[PDB]
Amino acid sequence: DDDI
Amino acid sequence: GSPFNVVPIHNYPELMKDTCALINAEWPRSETARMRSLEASCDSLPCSLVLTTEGMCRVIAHLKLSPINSKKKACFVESVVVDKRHRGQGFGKLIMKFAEDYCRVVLDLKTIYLSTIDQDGFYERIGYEYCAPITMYGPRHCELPSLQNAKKKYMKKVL
Ligand SMILES: *C(=O)CSCCNC(=O)CCNC(=O)[C@H](O)C(C)(C)COP(=O)(O)OP(=O)(O)OC[C@H]1O[C@@H](n2cnc3c(N)ncnc32)[C@H](O)[C@@H]1OP(=O)(O)O
Repeated sequence: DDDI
Repeated sequence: GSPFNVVPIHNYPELMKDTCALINAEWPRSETARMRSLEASCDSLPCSLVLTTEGMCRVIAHLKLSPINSKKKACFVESVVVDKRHRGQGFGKLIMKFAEDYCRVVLDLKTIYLSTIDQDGFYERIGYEYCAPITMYGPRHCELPSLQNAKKKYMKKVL
């Protein structure tokens, strides 16, 4: 998933 | 011979704006926000790996290896994305296997964790097991709540  | 090459982003600043565009095509954020994540890449953790080719004219795939506060022998892989027109062509499995070998051989790690909302079938195929949720931060933590967090399915692979 999107790290940020 | 094969022209494909997986490289750490901190040695290829020329690929940073292409990598930002790649990730932002899937999860739209500001270019600067993506640059901040890529600029943190180093030879331990965190580290961003990109799949490129001879001539480095493009970026095919990206993933980020991130440290886990409570697990010194593990890491969290995040922001796994393959260029849309290159999907379904083995590049996702390629960069995941490269990262797994990189963590085991170079970083001497024992486990890789990840979370996914709807692509757990891809990770199950390449050898990941469903597991209980983990956190990469310490206990002095509070972030803005989002319903997406409870949707995440956590998975792990013992290297
Ligand atoms: C957090 O960041 C991690 S979770 C977010 C995943 N990223 C994402 O959703 C962004 C958009 N999609 C991609 O970037 C990309 O499609 C991946 C990373 C999800 C997968 O990359 P590839 O398209 O390049 O996959 P391949 O390496 O070509 O396929 C390998 C084998 O796995 C099968 N597969 C792929 N997705 C599957 C799902 N959802 N369910 C079951 N099986 C899946 C492929 O068919 C392929 O099968 P083989 O038998 O040929 O090995």
